[PDB]
Amino acid sequence: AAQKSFRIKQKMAKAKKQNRPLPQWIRLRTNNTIRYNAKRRNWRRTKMNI
Amino acid sequence: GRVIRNQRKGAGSIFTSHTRLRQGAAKLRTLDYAERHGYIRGIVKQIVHDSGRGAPLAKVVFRDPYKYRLREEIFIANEGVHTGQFIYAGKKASLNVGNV
Amino acid sequence: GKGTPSFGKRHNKSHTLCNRCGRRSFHVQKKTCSSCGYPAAKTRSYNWGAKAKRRHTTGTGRMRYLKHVSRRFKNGFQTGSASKASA
Amino acid sequence: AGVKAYELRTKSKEQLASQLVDLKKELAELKVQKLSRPSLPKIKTVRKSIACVLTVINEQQREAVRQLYKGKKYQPKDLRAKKTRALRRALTKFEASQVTEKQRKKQIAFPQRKYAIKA
Amino acid sequence: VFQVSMKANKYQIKKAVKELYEVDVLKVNTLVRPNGTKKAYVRLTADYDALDIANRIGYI
RNA sequence: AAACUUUCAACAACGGAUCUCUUGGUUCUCGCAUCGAUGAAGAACGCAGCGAAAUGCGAUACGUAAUGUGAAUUGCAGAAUUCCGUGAAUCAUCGAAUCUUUGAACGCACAUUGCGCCCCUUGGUAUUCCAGGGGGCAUGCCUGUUUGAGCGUCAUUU
RNA sequence: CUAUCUAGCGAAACCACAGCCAAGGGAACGGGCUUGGCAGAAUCAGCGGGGAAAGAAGACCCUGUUGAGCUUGACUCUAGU
RNA sequence: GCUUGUGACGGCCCGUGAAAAUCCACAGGAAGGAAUAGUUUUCAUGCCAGGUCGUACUGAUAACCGCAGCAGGUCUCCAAG
RNA sequence: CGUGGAGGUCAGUGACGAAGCCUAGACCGUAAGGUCGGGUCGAACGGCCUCUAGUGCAGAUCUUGGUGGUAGUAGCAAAUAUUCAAAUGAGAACUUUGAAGACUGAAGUGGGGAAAGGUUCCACGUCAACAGCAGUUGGACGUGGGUUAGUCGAUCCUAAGAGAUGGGGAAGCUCCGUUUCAAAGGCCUGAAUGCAGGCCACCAUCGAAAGGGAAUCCGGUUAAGAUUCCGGAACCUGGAUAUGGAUUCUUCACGGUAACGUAACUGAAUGUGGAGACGUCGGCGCGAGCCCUGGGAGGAGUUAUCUUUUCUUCUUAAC
RNA sequence: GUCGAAUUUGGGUAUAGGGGCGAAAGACUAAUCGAACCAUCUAGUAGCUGGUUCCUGCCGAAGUUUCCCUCAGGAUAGCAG
RNA sequence: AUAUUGGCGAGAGACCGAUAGCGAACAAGUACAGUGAUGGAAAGAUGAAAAGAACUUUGAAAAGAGAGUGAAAAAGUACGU
RNA sequence: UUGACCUCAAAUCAGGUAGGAGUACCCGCUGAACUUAAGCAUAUCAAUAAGCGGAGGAAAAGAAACCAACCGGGAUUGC
Ligand SMILES: NC[C@@H]1O[C@H](O[C@H]2[C@@H](O)[C@H](O[C@@H]3[C@@H](O)[C@H](N)C[C@H](N)[C@H]3O[C@H]3O[C@H](CO)[C@@H](O)[C@H](O)[C@H]3N)O[C@@H]2CO)[C@H](N)[C@@H](O)[C@@H]1O
Ligand SMILES: NC[C@@H]1O[C@H](O[C@H]2[C@@H](O)[C@H](O[C@@H]3[C@@H](O)[C@H](N)C[C@H](N)[C@H]3O[C@H]3O[C@H](CO)[C@@H](O)[C@H](O)[C@H]3N)O[C@@H]2CO)[C@H](N)[C@@H](O)[C@@H]1O
Ligand SMILES: NC[C@@H]1O[C@H](O[C@H]2[C@@H](O)[C@H](O[C@@H]3[C@@H](O)[C@H](N)C[C@H](N)[C@H]3O[C@H]3O[C@H](CO)[C@@H](O)[C@H](O)[C@H]3N)O[C@@H]2CO)[C@H](N)[C@@H](O)[C@@H]1O
Ligand SMILES: NC[C@@H]1O[C@H](O[C@H]2[C@@H](O)[C@H](O[C@@H]3[C@@H](O)[C@H](N)C[C@H](N)[C@H]3O[C@H]3O[C@H](CO)[C@@H](O)[C@H](O)[C@H]3N)O[C@@H]2CO)[C@H](N)[C@@H](O)[C@@H]1O
Ligand SMILES: NC[C@@H]1O[C@H](O[C@H]2[C@@H](O)[C@H](O[C@@H]3[C@@H](O)[C@H](N)C[C@H](N)[C@H]3O[C@H]3O[C@H](CO)[C@@H](O)[C@H](O)[C@H]3N)O[C@@H]2CO)[C@H](N)[C@@H](O)[C@@H]1O
Ligand SMILES: NC[C@@H]1O[C@H](O[C@H]2[C@@H](O)[C@H](O[C@@H]3[C@@H](O)[C@H](N)C[C@H](N)[C@H]3O[C@H]3O[C@H](CO)[C@@H](O)[C@H](O)[C@H]3N)O[C@@H]2CO)[C@H](N)[C@@H](O)[C@@H]1O
Ligand SMILES: [Mg+2]
Ligand SMILES: [Mg+2]
Ligand SMILES: [Mg+2]
Ligand SMILES: [Mg+2]
Ligand SMILES: [Mg+2]
Ligand SMILES: [Mg+2]
Ligand SMILES: [Mg+2]
Ligand SMILES: [Mg+2]
Ligand SMILES: [Mg+2]
Ligand SMILES: [Mg+2]
Ligand SMILES: [Mg+2]
Ligand SMILES: [Mg+2]
Ligand SMILES: [Mg+2]
Ligand SMILES: [Mg+2]
Ligand SMILES: [Mg+2]
Ligand SMILES: [Mg+2]
Ligand SMILES: [Mg+2]
Ligand SMILES: [Mg+2]
Ligand SMILES: [Mg+2]
Ligand SMILES: [Mg+2]
Ligand SMILES: [Mg+2]
Ligand SMILES: [Mg+2]
Ligand SMILES: [Mg+2]
Ligand SMILES: [Mg+2]
Ligand SMILES: [Mg+2]
Ligand SMILES: [Mg+2]
Ligand SMILES: [Mg+2]
Ligand SMILES: [Mg+2]
Ligand SMILES: [Mg+2]
Ligand SMILES: [Mg+2]
Ligand SMILES: [Mg+2]
Ligand SMILES: [Mg+2]
Ligand SMILES: [Mg+2]
Ligand SMILES: [Mg+2]
Ligand SMILES: [Mg+2]
Ligand SMILES: [Mg+2]
Ligand SMILES: [Mg+2]
Ligand SMILES: [Mg+2]
Ligand SMILES: [Mg+2]
Ligand SMILES: [Mg+2]
Ligand SMILES: [Mg+2]
Ligand SMILES: [Mg+2]
Ligand SMILES: [Mg+2]
Ligand SMILES: [Mg+2]
Ligand SMILES: [Mg+2]
Ligand SMILES: [Mg+2]
Ligand SMILES: [Mg+2]
Ligand SMILES: [Mg+2]
Ligand SMILES: [Mg+2]
Ligand SMILES: [Mg+2]
Ligand SMILES: [Mg+2]
Ligand SMILES: [Mg+2]
Ligand SMILES: [Mg+2]
Ligand SMILES: [Mg+2]
Ligand SMILES: [Mg+2]
Ligand SMILES: [Mg+2]
Ligand SMILES: [Mg+2]
Ligand SMILES: [Mg+2]
Ligand SMILES: [Mg+2]
Ligand SMILES: [Mg+2]
Ligand SMILES: [Mg+2]
Ligand SMILES: [Mg+2]
Ligand SMILES: [Mg+2]
Ligand SMILES: [Mg+2]
Ligand SMILES: [Mg+2]
Ligand SMILES: [Mg+2]
Ligand SMILES: [Mg+2]
Ligand SMILES: [Mg+2]
Ligand SMILES: [Mg+2]
Ligand SMILES: [Mg+2]
Ligand SMILES: [Mg+2]
Ligand SMILES: [Mg+2]
Ligand SMILES: [Mg+2]
Ligand SMILES: [Mg+2]
Ligand SMILES: [Mg+2]
Ligand SMILES: [Mg+2]
Ligand SMILES: [Mg+2]
Ligand SMILES: [Mg+2]
Ligand SMILES: [Mg+2]
Ligand SMILES: [Mg+2]
Ligand SMILES: [Mg+2]
Ligand SMILES: [Mg+2]
Ligand SMILES: [Mg+2]
Ligand SMILES: [Mg+2]
Ligand SMILES: [Mg+2]
Ligand SMILES: [Mg+2]
Ligand SMILES: [Mg+2]
Ligand SMILES: [Mg+2]
Ligand SMILES: [Mg+2]
Ligand SMILES: [Mg+2]
Ligand SMILES: [Mg+2]
Ligand SMILES: [Mg+2]
Ligand SMILES: [Mg+2]
Ligand SMILES: [Mg+2]
Ligand SMILES: [Mg+2]
Ligand SMILES: [Mg+2]
Ligand SMILES: [Mg+2]
Ligand SMILES: [Mg+2]
Ligand SMILES: [Mg+2]
Ligand SMILES: [Mg+2]
Ligand SMILES: [Mg+2]
Ligand SMILES: [Mg+2]
Ligand SMILES: [Mg+2]
Ligand SMILES: [Mg+2]
Ligand SMILES: [Mg+2]
Ligand SMILES: [Mg+2]
Ligand SMILES: [Mg+2]
Ligand SMILES: [Mg+2]
Ligand SMILES: [Mg+2]
Ligand SMILES: [Mg+2]
Ligand SMILES: [Mg+2]
Ligand SMILES: [Mg+2]
Ligand SMILES: [Mg+2]
Ligand SMILES: [Mg+2]
Ligand SMILES: [Mg+2]
Ligand SMILES: [Mg+2]
Ligand SMILES: [Mg+2]
Ligand SMILES: [Mg+2]
Ligand SMILES: [Mg+2]
Ligand SMILES: [Mg+2]
Ligand SMILES: [Mg+2]
Ligand SMILES: [Mg+2]
Ligand SMILES: [Mg+2]
Ligand SMILES: [Mg+2]
Ligand SMILES: [Mg+2]
Ligand SMILES: [Mg+2]
Ligand SMILES: [Mg+2]
Ligand SMILES: [Mg+2]
Ligand SMILES: [Mg+2]
Ligand SMILES: [Mg+2]
Ligand SMILES: [Mg+2]
Ligand SMILES: [Mg+2]
Ligand SMILES: [Mg+2]
Ligand SMILES: [Mg+2]
Ligand SMILES: [Mg+2]
Ligand SMILES: [Mg+2]
Ligand SMILES: [Mg+2]
Ligand SMILES: [Mg+2]
Ligand SMILES: [Mg+2]
Ligand SMILES: [Mg+2]
Ligand SMILES: [Mg+2]
Ligand SMILES: [Mg+2]
Ligand SMILES: [Mg+2]
Ligand SMILES: [Mg+2]
Ligand SMILES: [Mg+2]
Ligand SMILES: [Mg+2]
Ligand SMILES: [Mg+2]
Ligand SMILES: [Mg+2]
Ligand SMILES: [Mg+2]
Ligand SMILES: [Mg+2]
Ligand SMILES: [Mg+2]
Ligand SMILES: [Mg+2]
Ligand SMILES: [Mg+2]
Ligand SMILES: [Mg+2]
Ligand SMILES: [Mg+2]
Ligand SMILES: [Mg+2]
Ligand SMILES: [Mg+2]
Ligand SMILES: [Mg+2]
Ligand SMILES: [Mg+2]
Ligand SMILES: [Mg+2]
Ligand SMILES: [Mg+2]
Ligand SMILES: [Mg+2]
Ligand SMILES: [Mg+2]
Ligand SMILES: [Mg+2]
Ligand SMILES: [Mg+2]
Ligand SMILES: [Mg+2]
Ligand SMILES: [Mg+2]
Ligand SMILES: [Mg+2]
Ligand SMILES: [Mg+2]
Ligand SMILES: [Mg+2]
Ligand SMILES: [Mg+2]
Ligand SMILES: [Mg+2]
Ligand SMILES: [Mg+2]
Ligand SMILES: [Mg+2]
Ligand SMILES: [Mg+2]
Ligand SMILES: [Mg+2]
Ligand SMILES: [Mg+2]
Ligand SMILES: [Zn+2]
Repeated sequence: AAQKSFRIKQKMAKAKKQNRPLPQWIRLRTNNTIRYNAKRRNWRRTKMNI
Repeated sequence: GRVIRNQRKGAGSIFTSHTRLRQGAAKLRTLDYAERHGYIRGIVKQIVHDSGRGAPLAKVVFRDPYKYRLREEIFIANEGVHTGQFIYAGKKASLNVGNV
Repeated sequence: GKGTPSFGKRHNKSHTLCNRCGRRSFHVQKKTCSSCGYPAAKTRSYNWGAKAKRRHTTGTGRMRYLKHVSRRFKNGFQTGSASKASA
Repeated sequence: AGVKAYELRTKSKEQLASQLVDLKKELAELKVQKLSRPSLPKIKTVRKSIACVLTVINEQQREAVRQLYKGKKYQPKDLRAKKTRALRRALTKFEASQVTEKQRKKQIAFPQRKYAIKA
Repeated sequence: VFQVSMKANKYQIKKAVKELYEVDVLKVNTLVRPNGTKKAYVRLTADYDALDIANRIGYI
């Protein structure tokens, strides 16, 4: 939030890196369930809570 | 029932005294060898107003008997005490306004 | 305007992240974590809270040490190396 | 590929020190080519090798420090029994063994008698 | 421009930048990228060419 | 008479009942006795040639060593496939290590990647100042040690 | 500016079954029962007579050996004193 | 003329209107102090270095709160004819 | 009569088709129900004798899940307003550009920040979903790029306030307390480091991105960062410190009546003084920027007619 | 309505559920206040509403007696299988 | 000798059969809600095997129509019945 | 003057130990009300729930200041 505490920039940095679509190749794997990333996030929809 | 207003005051909280801008506490000089036997001299350096107190305070310097330093005291000005006057303090001290 | 208008005023956070438990339960003004209890010595738990318990108990975590203790007990807490087959 | 555990154990410390440094040189240079190419699976074996080199160098110095303390009463807590908190404060086989002089004679005067009953 | 240990201050950078690539480092400015990795802007003094030493490390 | 509506059939929709599946749950029994200041439980952030999870791990980071095993791993790639071999492997086993930032959590803090002090060592003229590296400084208590305090107190003074 | 008509988008209330009357008797004010009036597809804009319309297990009232806020020389206690 | 800063002042109170870090100064006279020399680093000039975290963008009839791209709510600076 | 399971038995049925399901098809039973054909189906299932229950639904404003009529209906009408053409595209009332018409009218629909969000910023790709019409556009989707400081903040200080410590309560989780009924230390010097000097000593710490406070400016630069980068010019703290200059034979400066002046001009313990450092209102003087404005030197608009015209450039940083 | 003060307001900070806080409305204490929100005791008790799942065959009632802090409930006798 | 809804390792049942059985047979104490304590889901089944529909054709495209695979497409990742 | 003693301190003195987690069972402390009584106060719920301190693999109890009153019996625990 503007001038931000490091811990929160760090916590931010995390959730940024883990918002991605599934890698396409995860769905070729033998015995594979996952079709899509079900934990995907968005700034408009769900808020992080710091 | 509820807890009536006059009970809530002993818990402090809202009802504590508003002390910020006050001068120090108004206290005499400590009772020591000086005042108990002879007297002592000090200048009332300024009188001045103490917040929430309607009785002006007089700030009296003294010289430390047992060390070389200045020691300031906070006295309640006695009506006719005045900046620059010499306050005398002790059993041997004279009988005059401002003296203890 | 006890409703929608008064909601627009909420920018301050009663709690930030609790160093110990990682929730946002750490009361900024109270300087005590709501969920975990930091910085009390003990960790917060209640018997009427049995669901809260099974959220935080052992094995909900990584067990980084404890998990291996059983194998190490299974055989004698072995000192030393392994002798191979040799010839 | 890369390094091997037994081969390293023969080489001297000061060689291992240099072993590392040119592995770091390589692994570093790997990460350069790595981003100019459609991946680079090769870099795995060198960063694993660095672990092995560093495991051995550790094995030596720990064993060496193990020697310097051999036989002494007080050894670094690093190198001690481990086992269990509760365990390692249990009485020693010696301490549990002790018996009052009154009893050691009673444990001699009339110690348990093996017997049987026929017919 | 180098990715750097998040644990490495501007001294450690300059010392290790000199030691590894054998160059004089004028000044060092470090930020932390959005992803949580430190980026260092390491300026080489006039005595060297940064593009040379760049593809002396083999990127160009 | 159409349209429309209603009822029935057929096919098509809608929806997921029913049937059959079951690496799950549930309950009974049997055996065993091992968490932590040697840093646990739990947390945070990281770690893969290409991963967001789950799982595993800790800058030696889906693992390093040891032991067994005897050729795979497999989504594509890659390899050295280093196969009569100290040797494949997301294998089994585990006795050796590593183990970031934490946490009873230990120099002090902690909505801060904030701030002191000691020791060793390296570089910048360098006992002092700056910097890199390495190891350090919590509490109560016990036993011991060394150093102290008290006209509480016995001797010696000379 | 709506409403209205159109393209596109597209909810909710409510719903035993339903929906024309007069009288009769009837739980003493019927859409249905009985006797009469009658009775012709499919519909649009309006309307506020009815649907004892919708909204919410009536708050009034009584009942309950059901409460709670409150008061007091009710019953029984109690911190302080 | 507008905004704004400063100089000199007048009035108001049974209201008389923060603290600490920090910095310079004075009184004092402990002390060191020269001749073929010893003095001063509050005068000039010259040498080297300064770590760590934050730094994007919205700040609102769309980027915060109010289930939402909600006619609501949310502190402040600049201000032309 | 019927359902899940259990012992026994038909050496029961079945991939040549079990179970289920669908049948305005058949038969049996008063009935619960039973049986058969046909279709669809894919791996199990039934008769009799017994055992056993989480054993039969239409309702409970029942539970969960799914679906209707209402109904292409209520609606999609606040915030003055749109129009022509091109480009792009399979596709344009909605995208881009041009033109025209307008609005907010600086107490703004302008230019920045605080809390808060957390990549929304920027660029390329791109339209299934979302943007209650649309979408070639997007704060969406996909892939990447991006936030550089000794001087701006934090960090330091203390505020209300919070909080360890000797301690005293409380069965205890814990309570009180912040200088208190405590043996509460950490500086500068010499002799490379201990003893001898010696002063001084009521007192952890947390608590302000609007309070206090060491110190930077202009110009240029990106798709996206800048008081941070680049170019130039500075300053502050911290070290080192040499030369110049100053002072002394009257050792620790000279001058002025004095207010005070000078490039410097020794100063321990200790004491003290000052700046930090502060309310509110009212006018009055002065400055800066803005406003208005003349000459002149450029550029621009209008010019049937009129206007020595209307608009616009003429700037100056901290140090 | 008020608009230079009992003015409006940011942030920091303090008071917590029989408690707080209240220029007093039982007001406010996170859309919650004549006792907050969360979990547990708890499947709280209910003489009171509501519901209570297959078929056939035979028999077949009571609203009365007495007692009851009994009158919407029981005990009791009667009717019934 | 006795206790044992925990820990570790086992063997079982006239138990439950995806609205059942633990809340969770699944990236389940997860997604999500709340300032907070806490609250807390949904969701198993193509086929023996992807053989996951080459190719032609209409279409801006999503797709349709041929045509192929297969025991079956009356199994086409909207997948057993 | 010098040497012990008692008491009481300090040290980053030399060696250690306590904390926290778990909590089905176990030893204690503390401690309800819903509820039943067809009302309700004792009583009941219950020496229970919640709260607190301490363990082990079991804990605890135990070799009798016991039980009995018998011709006596003989640590404790459990059925
Ligand atoms: N309660 C605050 C009290 O302030 C007192 O302090 C008094 C003074 O020491 C202090 O004076 C400050 C001075 O410290 C500071 N360094 C300079 C400042 N100008 C002075 O301020 C004071 O004097 C000036 C001039 O007379 C006035 O304009 C101003 O209103 C006044 N507060 O201000 C106070 C008088 O107003 C004492 N420290 C003590 O009694 C107490 O802390
Ligand atoms: N966001 C922090 C807090 O999370 C709380 O809830 C969190 C928990 O339920 C859960 O967090 C668990 C945590 O319980 C458990 N003890 C450890 C575990 N690793 C955490 O996991 C979480 O963290 C990861 C990593 O950032 C995230 O991907 C994700 O939020 C979640 N899986 O994830 C939730 C994330 O919101 C509350 N919602 C709230 O107090 C606050 O938002
Ligand atoms: N001082 C207590 C002793 O600390 C010892 O531990 C020593 C180290 O192992 C320990 O190091 C910690 C480490 O645990 C941790 N995981 C990483 C951390 N940076 C280190 O921290 C150490 O240095 C940092 C420097 O910033 C200090 O801030 C910190 O106070 C200090 N403990 O810190 C101690 C030295 O300061 C032992 N654990 C033990 O004997 C005892 O607890
Ligand atoms: N005070 C001396 C004079 O101050 C004048 O300026 C002063 C005034 O403008 C103004 O002073 C006002 C005064 O006007 C008015 N009549 C009285 C008021 N108390 C003063 O205020 C002053 O004193 C109060 C303490 O009383 C402080 O708290 C306050 O900060 C200070 N400004 O504040 C300035 C500083 O005191 C001029 N500088 C000059 O005429 C002269 O120096
Ligand atoms: N806004 C900035 C101002 O611009 C002004 O700029 C004016 C001058 O530069 C210049 O003045 C010229 C004059 O030199 C020349 N001899 C003739 C010319 N017509 C004048 O211009 C004139 O413009 C119009 C007349 O059309 C008048 O309204 C205006 O007052 C007058 N200056 O034309 C400008 C018109 O305003 C002034 N320089 C000065 O006030 C200031 O810089
Ligand atoms: N059209 C040529 C290619 O078809 C490919 O797709 C092939 C199939 O995957 C696709 O199958 C579709 C299916 O997607 C969709 N859900 C509908 C239907 N089940 C299938 O339909 C297909 O099979 C049926 C049966 O024989 C044919 O009659 C029909 O023509 C054909 N399109 O039909 C295509 C064959 O005609 C790819 N889409 C692409 O490579 C390209 O479009
Ligand atoms: Mg899944
Ligand atoms: Mg969340
Ligand atoms: Mg009360
Ligand atoms: Mg006070
Ligand atoms: Mg809300
Ligand atoms: Mg805030
Ligand atoms: Mg608060
Ligand atoms: Mg408190
Ligand atoms: Mg702590
Ligand atoms: Mg459990
Ligand atoms: Mg488990
Ligand atoms: Mg498990
Ligand atoms: Mg490990
Ligand atoms: Mg920085
Ligand atoms: Mg990046
Ligand atoms: Mg009809
Ligand atoms: Mg099957
Ligand atoms: Mg691999
Ligand atoms: Mg890549
Ligand atoms: Mg993980
Ligand atoms: Mg994996
Ligand atoms: Mg392969
Ligand atoms: Mg292959
Ligand atoms: Mg393995
Ligand atoms: Mg291992
Ligand atoms: Mg560790
Ligand atoms: Mg740590
Ligand atoms: Mg710490
Ligand atoms: Mg160090
Ligand atoms: Mg200790
Ligand atoms: Mg209408
Ligand atoms: Mg229409
Ligand atoms: Mg609507
Ligand atoms: Mg609704
Ligand atoms: Mg309605
Ligand atoms: Mg009706
Ligand atoms: Mg009539
Ligand atoms: Mg009638
Ligand atoms: Mg009538
Ligand atoms: Mg009628
Ligand atoms: Mg009716
Ligand atoms: Mg009819
Ligand atoms: Mg009839
Ligand atoms: Mg009729
Ligand atoms: Mg009639
Ligand atoms: Mg009507
Ligand atoms: Mg109606
Ligand atoms: Mg209503
Ligand atoms: Mg209503
Ligand atoms: Mg009612
Ligand atoms: Mg009601
Ligand atoms: Mg009412
Ligand atoms: Mg009544
Ligand atoms: Mg009654
Ligand atoms: Mg009552
Ligand atoms: Mg004017
Ligand atoms: Mg005041
Ligand atoms: Mg001064
Ligand atoms: Mg002087
Ligand atoms: Mg910036
Ligand atoms: Mg910015
Ligand atoms: Mg703005
Ligand atoms: Mg809005
Ligand atoms: Mg929002
Ligand atoms: Mg408005
Ligand atoms: Mg608004
Ligand atoms: Mg406002
Ligand atoms: Mg049966
Ligand atoms: Mg059953
Ligand atoms: Mg059977
Ligand atoms: Mg059978
Ligand atoms: Mg057969
Ligand atoms: Mg069947
Ligand atoms: Mg039929
Ligand atoms: Mg058939
Ligand atoms: Mg069919
Ligand atoms: Mg069949
Ligand atoms: Mg099958
Ligand atoms: Mg089969
Ligand atoms: Mg049957
Ligand atoms: Mg049932
Ligand atoms: Mg049913
Ligand atoms: Mg039904
Ligand atoms: Mg029904
Ligand atoms: Mg509907
Ligand atoms: Mg209809
Ligand atoms: Mg439509
Ligand atoms: Mg319409
Ligand atoms: Mg309307
Ligand atoms: Mg409008
Ligand atoms: Mg057009
Ligand atoms: Mg065109
Ligand atoms: Mg438009
Ligand atoms: Mg346009
Ligand atoms: Mg206008
Ligand atoms: Mg303004
Ligand atoms: Mg406004
Ligand atoms: Mg901006
Ligand atoms: Mg954008
Ligand atoms: Mg959208
Ligand atoms: Mg739309
Ligand atoms: Mg569309
Ligand atoms: Mg994007
Ligand atoms: Mg600054
Ligand atoms: Mg501070
Ligand atoms: Mg204080
Ligand atoms: Mg305290
Ligand atoms: Mg005291
Ligand atoms: Mg010493
Ligand atoms: Mg500040
Ligand atoms: Mg910008
Ligand atoms: Mg520059
Ligand atoms: Mg003024
Ligand atoms: Mg300046
Ligand atoms: Mg009025
Ligand atoms: Mg007025
Ligand atoms: Mg206020
Ligand atoms: Mg309570
Ligand atoms: Mg009460
Ligand atoms: Mg109280
Ligand atoms: Mg008020
Ligand atoms: Mg009232
Ligand atoms: Mg609410
Ligand atoms: Mg409320
Ligand atoms: Mg109300
Ligand atoms: Mg009430
Ligand atoms: Mg509440
Ligand atoms: Mg709530
Ligand atoms: Mg019940
Ligand atoms: Mg109960
Ligand atoms: Mg009952
Ligand atoms: Mg009744
Ligand atoms: Mg009676
Ligand atoms: Mg009734
Ligand atoms: Mg009877
Ligand atoms: Mg009979
Ligand atoms: Mg059990
Ligand atoms: Mg349990
Ligand atoms: Mg095994
Ligand atoms: Mg068995
Ligand atoms: Mg299912
Ligand atoms: Mg389920
Ligand atoms: Mg289902
Ligand atoms: Mg079911
Ligand atoms: Mg069942
Ligand atoms: Mg469930
Ligand atoms: Mg999910
Ligand atoms: Mg909740
Ligand atoms: Mg299925
Ligand atoms: Mg399968
Ligand atoms: Mg084509
Ligand atoms: Mg195209
Ligand atoms: Mg075909
Ligand atoms: Mg063929
Ligand atoms: Mg095919
Ligand atoms: Mg074929
Ligand atoms: Mg066949
Ligand atoms: Mg088939
Ligand atoms: Mg099929
Ligand atoms: Mg397919
Ligand atoms: Mg599909
Ligand atoms: Mg379907
Ligand atoms: Mg199907
Ligand atoms: Mg199947
Ligand atoms: Mg020690
Ligand atoms: Mg404990
Ligand atoms: Mg316990
Ligand atoms: Mg009762
Ligand atoms: Mg009762
Ligand atoms: Mg009662
Ligand atoms: Mg009792
Ligand atoms: Mg209990
Ligand atoms: Mg144990
Ligand atoms: Mg046992
Ligand atoms: Mg025992
Ligand atoms: Mg005895
Ligand atoms: Mg016995
Ligand atoms: Zn916590």
